[PDB]
Parts: sequence; C-alpha cells; structure tokens
Amino acid sequence: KRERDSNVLSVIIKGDVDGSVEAILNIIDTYDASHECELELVHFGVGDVSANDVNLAETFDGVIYGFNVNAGNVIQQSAAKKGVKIKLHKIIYRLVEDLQEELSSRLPAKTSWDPG
Amino acid sequence: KNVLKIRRRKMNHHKYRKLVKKTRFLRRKVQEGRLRRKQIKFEKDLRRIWLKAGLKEAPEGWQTPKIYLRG
Amino acid sequence: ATLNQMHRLGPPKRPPRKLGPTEGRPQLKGVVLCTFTRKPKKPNSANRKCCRVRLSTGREAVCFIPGEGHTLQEHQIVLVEGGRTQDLPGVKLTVVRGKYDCGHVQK
Amino acid sequence: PMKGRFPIRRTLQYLSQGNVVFKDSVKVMTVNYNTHGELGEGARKFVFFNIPQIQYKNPWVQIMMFKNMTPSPFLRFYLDSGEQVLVDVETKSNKEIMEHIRKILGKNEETLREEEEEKKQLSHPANFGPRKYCLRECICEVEGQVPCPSLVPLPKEMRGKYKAALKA
RNA sequence: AUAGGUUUGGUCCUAGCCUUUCUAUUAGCUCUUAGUAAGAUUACACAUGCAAGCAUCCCCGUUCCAGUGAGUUCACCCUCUAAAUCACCAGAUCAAAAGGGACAAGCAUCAAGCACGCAGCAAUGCAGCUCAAAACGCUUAGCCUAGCCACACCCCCACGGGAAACAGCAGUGAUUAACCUUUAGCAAUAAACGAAAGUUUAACUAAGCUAUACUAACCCAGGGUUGGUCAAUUUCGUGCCAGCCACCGCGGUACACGAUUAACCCAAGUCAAUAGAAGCCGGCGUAAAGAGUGUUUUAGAUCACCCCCCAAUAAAGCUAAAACUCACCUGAGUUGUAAAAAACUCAGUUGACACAAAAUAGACUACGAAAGUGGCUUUAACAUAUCUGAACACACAAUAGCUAAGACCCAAACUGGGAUUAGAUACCCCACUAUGCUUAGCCCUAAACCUCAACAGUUAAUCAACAAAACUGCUCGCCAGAACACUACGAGCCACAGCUUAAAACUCAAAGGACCUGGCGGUGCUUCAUAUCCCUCUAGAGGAGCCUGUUCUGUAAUCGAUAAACCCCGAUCAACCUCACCACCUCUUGCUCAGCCUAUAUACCGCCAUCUUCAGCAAACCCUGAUGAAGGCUACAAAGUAAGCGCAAGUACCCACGUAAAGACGUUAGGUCAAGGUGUAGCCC
RNA sequence: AGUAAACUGAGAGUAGAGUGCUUAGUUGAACAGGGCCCUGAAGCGCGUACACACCGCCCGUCACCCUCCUCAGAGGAGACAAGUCGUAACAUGGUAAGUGUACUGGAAAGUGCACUUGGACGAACC
Ligand code: FES
Ligand SMILES: [Mg+2]
Ligand SMILES: [Mg+2]
Ligand SMILES: [Mg+2]
Ligand SMILES: [Mg+2]
Ligand SMILES: [Mg+2]
Ligand SMILES: [Mg+2]
Ligand SMILES: [Mg+2]
Ligand SMILES: [Mg+2]
Ligand SMILES: [Mg+2]
Ligand SMILES: [Mg+2]
Ligand SMILES: [Mg+2]
Ligand SMILES: [Mg+2]
Ligand SMILES: [Mg+2]
Ligand SMILES: [Mg+2]
Ligand SMILES: [Mg+2]
Ligand SMILES: [Mg+2]
Ligand SMILES: [Mg+2]
Ligand SMILES: [Mg+2]
Ligand SMILES: [Mg+2]
Ligand SMILES: [Mg+2]
Ligand SMILES: [Mg+2]
Ligand SMILES: [Mg+2]
Ligand SMILES: [Mg+2]
Ligand SMILES: [Mg+2]
Ligand SMILES: [Mg+2]
Ligand SMILES: [Mg+2]
Ligand SMILES: [Mg+2]
Ligand SMILES: [Mg+2]
Ligand SMILES: [Mg+2]
Ligand SMILES: [Mg+2]
Ligand SMILES: [Mg+2]
Ligand SMILES: [Mg+2]
Ligand SMILES: [Mg+2]
Ligand SMILES: [Mg+2]
Ligand SMILES: [Mg+2]
Ligand SMILES: [Mg+2]
Repeated sequence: KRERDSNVLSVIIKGDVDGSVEAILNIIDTYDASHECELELVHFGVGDVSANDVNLAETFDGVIYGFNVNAGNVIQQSAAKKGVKIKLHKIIYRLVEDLQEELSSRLPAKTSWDPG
Repeated sequence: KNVLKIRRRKMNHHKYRKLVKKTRFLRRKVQEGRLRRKQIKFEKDLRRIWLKAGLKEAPEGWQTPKIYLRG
Repeated sequence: ATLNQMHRLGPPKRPPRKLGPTEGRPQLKGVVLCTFTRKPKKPNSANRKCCRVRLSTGREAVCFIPGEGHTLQEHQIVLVEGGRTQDLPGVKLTVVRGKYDCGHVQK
Repeated sequence: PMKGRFPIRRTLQYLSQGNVVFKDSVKVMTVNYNTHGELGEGARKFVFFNIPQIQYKNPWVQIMMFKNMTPSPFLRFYLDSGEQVLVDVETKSNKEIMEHIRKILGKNEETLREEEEEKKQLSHPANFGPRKYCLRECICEVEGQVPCPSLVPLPKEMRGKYKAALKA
C-alpha cells in the first residue's frame, strides 16, 4: 500500500438514470488538469447512495456525488460516522460547480480545468 | 536430554526482566490507574447493590473502604 | 483418567472451529486498493503478484493473483476465495479468475 | 480395554439382562450392606453386579445404599401404599437375592408380555407415514398400485399438465 | 478407517497437519431431453396486485391456514381444571392457565449471588436459601422434526408511544458468494359459512423458472488431473524468471511451470473455495502431563474382617579445632601465581580470646510430610488409621530477597584497583559493602528432581529406545502439536521491577523423546612417530647480487595451475614459427563428405595429484539386535566364513639388503574440454 | 649412509637457446638418545544441539518490510531477511551446563547464595 497524495480527488457518481450517469462521466472524462490534481472515478451507478457507495468512499477517502438521488437518514448517519462526504444535487451545472470547487480545494487558488 | 527448551525459556525470561526494568515507570503508572479504576468499579458494584435493594443512600454509617490502595 | 474423573470432566469439550481468512465463507468480494509483488520465502525465488483488498467484511487483506499475468488496477472489484499461497507468508486469499474485473488468463 | 474390573457391567447388553421389573407400587429400595464379613458377601456382590440391572430396568425407583450401618445386610422396599418390605439377605447369594426380589415384588413375565402387547398395538402395519413410525411412506410403495411419479413417469393422460391442454 | 503422505544423515516412538470417503452452498468452465423433489443471504425497507367470507338481516369467521428463526431450557411426563366437540345432557375426547419433575453448547480469567428461606391463622419470630456435584453471570443456538417452541415493525408486553410495518403469495430496492412467476383454478383435499344446493380461499391443486438433487433416455461432451500419496504425458518454449502445489515439493538450460499430443477419473456434469459428517475407556521418568509438602467435609474404593538406637522439630545452656583482636619477644619483609602486578608493613612463637561454623565418626543410610537435619547437655516431642481426598481452605516451604533492631571472625554480589585481551562491563589477584548469623515480621520461589503420585498386590505369562525390570486393582491431581507464553487481560495476595492462576490473535509443518553411523572435540588414558611431533646432528632458505616462476602494474596483446596437493608448473623450453594473444589486411564448400584452442573438468573417456611414508576394501553367505537403523571382537577363543582386489609374495638394479616399481575402495564435483576424442550448448561470409 | 654436504661428466629437447629437468660417477660426514609440556598416528574410551559433517552449528543487541496483539502515541510477538558487534550454548564449546533469586552490563551475558546432572573425574593396587 502507498499513501494517496492530497492532489487526488476520488469520486463516486450516482445518477437517477443511466443517461445522467453517462453525462456526468463524459464531463469527467473531459478532464485535462491531471497535473495539478488527478480526478479518479472510484465507482458509478444508478440509484440512491447505498452502503456500498459509502464503503467505497470511506475506503478511498472519496466524495459521493448524487444526481437527483436520495440519501436516506441511515446512510447519512453512516457516512457521517465514516467521514465520507455525500453531496446530492439536482442540477448538472450546480454539480459541476461543486466538483470544480472540490478540485480547487484539493489544489495547493482555482482549478484550470473547465467543463464548457 | 538436552537443555534447548530450558534455553528458550531462559532467553524469554531474561528479555522479560530486561523489558520490565526498561519500562517500569510506565508500568507503575498504568498499574496505579488500573487500581484506581478497580476501586471505582467495586464502589459502583456496592452502590448498585443497595440502590437495587431499595435504599436511598448507602446504609447508615457505611463508607466503602479503599481495599485496593496500599495506604 | 479414572471413570469418576471422566464423568466429572464430562465429554471432551472440543475446541470450536476457528474462522479462516474468509470468515468461514466460500468467497468474498473485495476492492483492489493496491497491486504489487512479494518475494516468496526461501528457497523459492519469484515476484508473486498480489493485491490489497478491502474485503466486504470490513477487513483489509492481501490476495494472491494467480495465472500468468493479469490487469487488476486500483478501484476494481474482484471475488476472492480461500486457500493459502504456500510460498507467501501471511497471504491466505486467492483472487478468483473469470469473475467481475479479473478476466481469465490469455492463451 | 474398558477401565474397571468386570467392564461387562458397563454394557447396555448387560444392563438389559436384568429380569427384575418392579410393580408400580415399589418406589424406594434401600440396600444396607457390610463392606466386610463372609456372610455379607452375597449382598456385596449383589450391589456390585445386579443393582445396575435393577436400576436400568426401573428408572423411577430410588435406589440408595448404606455401608456398614447395621450388623447384617438387608434390602428394604418402600412402596407407594406406605408399606415397607424388609428382605434379609444374609447368607444369600446375589442370584438368590435377585430371584427373591423378583418373586416378591417383580412383575411376572405374563404382565411384561401384556405391556409389550400394548406397545406393539401402536405400530399398526396399515398406517402410512415417515419411516420412523410407519412401514411405508406412501401407497406407491405397494406393488400393483400406480407408481410414484418420481421414478416411473405418469401417462400424459393422467398428468394434469396435459389434462389442461385437453381442457383447452 | 483396511488406512496413506509428511519431522531425520538414518531408525524407533509420540504428535500435529494434510490425502483418500459422503453430503450441502458458492464460484469457474461446460450443458440435450422427460418425470419428480427442493429453492432470497438477511427479524433491513417496500411500489403494485391479490390473499376472508358466508348468510333471509342476528350470529359465526377473519385467533385458523400460510410465514420467519429475531428471541429462547413456555415444547416432554404427572396433578388439578378452564375453554372447545359429543343435536340438550353425558362423563368421553381435546387441551389452556396453575403446581411438581425433566429439559442445549461454550467460558470458572463469570466463584461467590445479596435476601435469593422457613414458621405462624394473623400478629410477628427465627436467619436463613443457592453454589466448585458449577449457584450468579457473559457469549452462542430455534428444538428433542408425523412435527414442536417462539415472534408477528420496535419499545419482552402494547393502555400508550415511536410510526405507518409482505417474517401471506407473486414481486422489488438495499445487502450477500448466495437472487424462481408481479401463472391459472377452486376440478380434487382442508378450512370458514349455510339447513342446503352452494360461495370464498396466493391454503392447496395443476402449471412457470433453476443441472441443487434423484430417476430415465439421446443414434448430442465437457471439467479436472497426469512427480509421490493417486489412475494416467510425447515434443517443444522458459530457465529459481514466468508460474504451479491438499501435504512433501518443482523451476538456476522440467514426466511437477505454459503450449502441444496422448492418457487417466467422473460425466450433463466436473471440482476450486467453504461448512459439516469422521473427535474422551489414551497417557504422565526422558516426548505435554505425579501439580514443592501434609491434613478434611461431601464423597469414593475393598487394600478395613482376614492379621532397641542413629542427623526430625522448638527452647535454654555449653565449646573442641581454627580465625580475629590484643599483649611479649624476635625478624624485615608478608600476601599473591601459569607468571606477575597491584596491596599490607607487617610476619613467626607463646598466652588471653565469638552472638561465626560444626574435622574424624560417615565405607553409617537414620529422622522428618516436604523444604531440610551430621559439635555437646537437658526439657518438650516425632498426627491417625489397619484406605484415597483441597487455588475449595488451614499449616509449612532450601537459597535468594524486603522492613526494623543487633552481631560481624570469615566469606561475599555490587563497587574500586591490579592483571588479561583487539575489546574483558568476565574468567585470575587484592580491598570492601549489601548479604550469609540473632531477634520479630514479611516474601512463598527452586533442575522444590529420586523429573518415577497415594494405598494394596503380583512376578505370572516381559519388554518401542534410553533410564531405575514388567505389571494388576483403586483413588485423586495433571496433559491433548510447536511458538506466542514462568507472556497480555482479569482476579487474589503485608507481595509494588513480585508471586499464583493464565489466554487469544498472527506464524509453521513441523516441534519433540530415545537411539545408529560418521565428522568433530583448545577430548581422557595408554603406546608410538627413526629424518619425525619437540629437543638433539649436518647443510640450507629468511640478510646481498643474479637467473627464473607467480602475483600486482602496464600494454593493443594469450590460456591453464594457483593451501597442503600452484609458483625452472603444461614447457625434456617463446626472436619469426612455436601461438592458441593483439593491430591491420585478405578468402569463403574453405587440407578434410568442412571448420572452431568457443562455454561447460559441475557430463566424461584418457593420464594423474592426494591421504598413500596407509592395509584395508570385499561381492556371496550365516548369526545377534524381539527380524531398527546397525553390529559381528576375546586363542586356556565368546559367530563369524569369505571368493576377489590390495598389501604381501614375485620382479629390475648389485644379495635374500636397500632403492625402485607397486600401492585396492574411496575423499577433496582435486587438475586437465589447450595432448586427443567425445555429450551438451554455441559461431557457420 | 655410500645418505647429507661438496665436486665433475653425460643425456632429452633446439638451427641456436636454461643457473631448468633426467641421469652417471668421485670425496664423503654428525646425532641416532631422551621423551609426549608441543603436533599427528594407532588402540580402547567419553561427549556431541554438527550431518553442505567445526571453514559446522548457533545466541542476543543495533539498525529493515510485512502480519497480529496490548497500548495516548508507543511496545510485544511472529515472519521475511541480509549486514553489525561480539562468541553465550552445542566437545570438559575452550570459565561444564542449568533452576530459583539479587546486583551489574553494548549484546549474547558476568558474578554472588543454595539446588539438579539433563557433565566428567579415566573406574584393583598403582
Ligand atoms: S412416495 Fe408414493 S406417490 Fe410419491
Ligand atoms: Mg523467545
Ligand atoms: Mg455449478
Ligand atoms: Mg438466533
Ligand atoms: Mg483474561
Ligand atoms: Mg411485539
Ligand atoms: Mg418487514
Ligand atoms: Mg414474499
Ligand atoms: Mg433484488
Ligand atoms: Mg442458491
Ligand atoms: Mg525445456
Ligand atoms: Mg516433560
Ligand atoms: Mg488422607
Ligand atoms: Mg495439595
Ligand atoms: Mg521460604
Ligand atoms: Mg557485612
Ligand atoms: Mg518463575
Ligand atoms: Mg506473570
Ligand atoms: Mg495483572
Ligand atoms: Mg624435518
Ligand atoms: Mg635472498
Ligand atoms: Mg600468470
Ligand atoms: Mg586460472
Ligand atoms: Mg607472427
Ligand atoms: Mg610469436
Ligand atoms: Mg580461434
Ligand atoms: Mg575433476
Ligand atoms: Mg601423486
Ligand atoms: Mg615410488
Ligand atoms: Mg609389493
Ligand atoms: Mg573440479
Ligand atoms: Mg581449473
Ligand atoms: Mg563460548
Ligand atoms: Mg562454558
Ligand atoms: Mg551458574
Ligand atoms: Mg561483575
Ligand atoms: Mg532437593
């Protein structure tokens, strides 16, 4: 095992439909600021943020981004205990603004990658 | 017979004595803390006894002796 | 031991079976955290392929990767069976080939 | 080899050889005997050998023992009616003591056979059920009757899957 | 178990692990058909549909059936007696509540629970009840399967609250390795209702899906394995790498890896992972195990009827030898040892002189439970029985150690100095302290070992090995692979760096006990070395120059030998050649039915070094060891006989002497691929 | 012992080439006795944790990667693995070994007091 660098944002993606999941994944794949901060896609799926998503986020010190999905109270409690951050969103550009915010936060400033 | 097992036990015992000598202070502090917590636990046990038995307070003129303290 | 002693002790209080690496389950699901190699104990010499997985039970363990060559990268899901790798100390889980993200060996 | 002198005493085959089954009135049996004395040898060997058999055949009778309490050995049976039967056993061999207790308080072979007849009344051959209680699980086992489908497939005529097609 | 593999250089024993067998789940690869059986991983959350009506209104039912296993000794027998059926009744059947008894697994590092009983009409009085034969407690589990117990979303309950409930059928999200249809019918049986024809029923019946299983079949067969256990591999590729293994193990130029062929086993399956079925009458001197010692109750056993003294212990007193100290005389050295140094000026004779220790006896073998006890006297005193029995208590327990107060001749950790050494925090020398002694308390440990429990009994037909011959009966204590571990945590203790009790995780296939053979021993005794180990004798080398070999340097410039057993060695021989080396140049079927002095002496032949300046090696037999590895010797002989080889003998030289020659089997994978040949691998303009 | 020492030839091999090798011959000595404190040999023994057989085996510290446990971070254990300092044990292991206990020390360990043989004292007198 090796300790992960600070400039590596691990993200779980959860969508209401496969179309939304694919759209978010395309946005992520457009990423080009690899040098300043890597954007790893630990796992993606369709449905409400689940215990397995929280477990992946805990295992990889990642952040779960939910697109028009729900985070039950039990899941919220477990994520709070395990130190994961679940960020639900209902607008694609709001989610993208949040994602760029996290990338800038991980940076050593504002990120240089742009979605369009 | 040979004394290989006795030699193994000898090395174990010598290393244990050396470790105790090397870490006596920490062991003393931990043991004192353990004794204090043991006394508190025993007092809690007696308190449970009488409170469940239905006494508002420890019996008349009763004070729990500190049985786990040297003094 | 006299008959009285046998009666007093009762039947032999056999030790309970102790769970192995897989918590006594045929397979577990893991997420490959890292991939690396390990030198086997003497006299064997090799760089055996291994990975670190967060098993579904919450424990992290080193799983051996059988077969000539593989592709397991980080973040990938694998199934892991028991059975110790004889020449690796402390490694007691084999990644099952042909399941989830670990494809069969290529001819 | 089994521990102890005369390990045969610790075999179900031996404990089933006991021929003494007490009447329902017998409830307690106290055996006073002496650990020494050539006259108490019969009682000593009776306690050593036959007491296991008596207790095995009579699991509800309280059998108690008493060493060197009185000058002579003796049995004493306390019955359900309050009666107490004292049986002197000095100078009698263990076989003689067993025969005497069988005569005075044991159940006769005819009564034992009557109980066995009552028992065998239960297992009616014609009943069908699990092998634990019945000789046959189903009528299929009886030859001539339509066999179990699991072994011999039924005709499409009888099978309900095709009776449905005929219904259609 | 009908067993098998695995500890070692080898054998025997003990022991763990694993293999072979049979199920079930999951996974991988693969799959044709028909009948039948069985089917979420989860007491987590649920969209949707359905699942309880009947009937002249009242009643009855919706408490059943069906479901799950969260919880868990409400399940079984007896007593008593509710509810229900027998058209009203009858007691019969069935069966609640209540009472009595029985009723799972693990942990005692859960040993105390804390009112857990009784008497009396009551008043109230007694102070008791459970528990090492496991109470109280923690963890785990549905069970004893014609089926039974428990739960019904949680708060045990369910007035109430949390909240809006599939653990009814089908189905779904989540979760797990685990994953069936959102079918039809009341045609049959069962239930509910009705007086009844009848009606309702996701109970059930008949269907749907699924190699999970069984049966049957097809003129369309895969899976696994092929080093041993264990059935069965050809050729390639790789070369301690890639990789394989249930265990032992394989791979450094492969019957074990990957491919390929073939074969072997099972076969619509195969077999990778997991789980279960296989688990106490065996042992304790050395393998783990007789707990440091003794004594109870409750109990168990039949071994109960049969039948002189020596050194125990405590107290008191005493002292012979020798020290120390102090006194006279003498002397200048004394101690120290492998040799010295440091150290004291003190040393010798004689006399006085202990609170320390207790020659000879003792070649005795006694006393005590054990630890222990061996100067003398006295006092007190050495339990009981014609059994065993304590972390379950009481009393002891060497030496060391702690607290306090005394003693202190001598010894003596520590400390200092001297010496030694590469260093010497030691071994050797000197001084001295705690301490060793007394008193009074603690501490409670020993290789506390005679590593062999107590009592009773036998020597009869033996006994893995060694040890101190082998056992029988009985009882208690203890042990179940190694290490973790005289450890961690808990508990108790006048203990505070402690003692007793004492685990688990991770790891391994071993660990271990006893022997055999050999090597080794700064190993013992004895006898030797005849140019040999020391001394002894002669002549040399080591100091000088030169010649020559080797190493190191240098160069474009060999190679090999290189401790004895290399170094004027391959060479009884290099200016060219020899020459295999280097630089430049030239040729390609080439002197060769090519060639290579290219690697491999760790594939070899061939010829040799070496102990060997040895006398042993020995096939084939026989015997001993319980028929184990192994061993085989006694001459006033006791299991050895041995062909053959070697030695020897014989031979050359000058004897019959001596020198040659010879010198077996083996060791150093000793040397030589560069005498030559040859296997393998390699270059072929 | 015609040995050492000294001296003089011949030969092999070369076209030539050695202070080298093989060989012939002459003069021609001294000690030869004590031993086993030193090295090896033999015989009988003893010990052995070695068996690639002491150039063996192997202990502990100091540093290095893993796995598990206890712990407010740190320690312990085991494993892998090489170095490091020593040589503590295995032979009388070079100070016999070990148990308990105490002091001391880079580290195996040293010593003190008692105890065990799981060492020997060679086994008539000598
Ligand atoms: S068992 Fe008889 S019909 Fe199936
Ligand atoms: Mg150790
Ligand atoms: Mg399958
Ligand atoms: Mg349960
Ligand atoms: Mg504990
Ligand atoms: Mg409820
Ligand atoms: Mg539910
Ligand atoms: Mg359902
Ligand atoms: Mg689902
Ligand atoms: Mg299934
Ligand atoms: Mg090959
Ligand atoms: Mg032992
Ligand atoms: Mg006794
Ligand atoms: Mg005792
Ligand atoms: Mg003591
Ligand atoms: Mg003193
Ligand atoms: Mg101890
Ligand atoms: Mg301790
Ligand atoms: Mg403790
Ligand atoms: Mg000489
Ligand atoms: Mg010179
Ligand atoms: Mg050279
Ligand atoms: Mg060379
Ligand atoms: Mg030339
Ligand atoms: Mg030349
Ligand atoms: Mg050439
Ligand atoms: Mg050779
Ligand atoms: Mg030679
Ligand atoms: Mg010769
Ligand atoms: Mg000869
Ligand atoms: Mg060689
Ligand atoms: Mg060579
Ligand atoms: Mg040493
Ligand atoms: Mg020594
Ligand atoms: Mg010692
Ligand atoms: Mg010292
Ligand atoms: Mg002793």
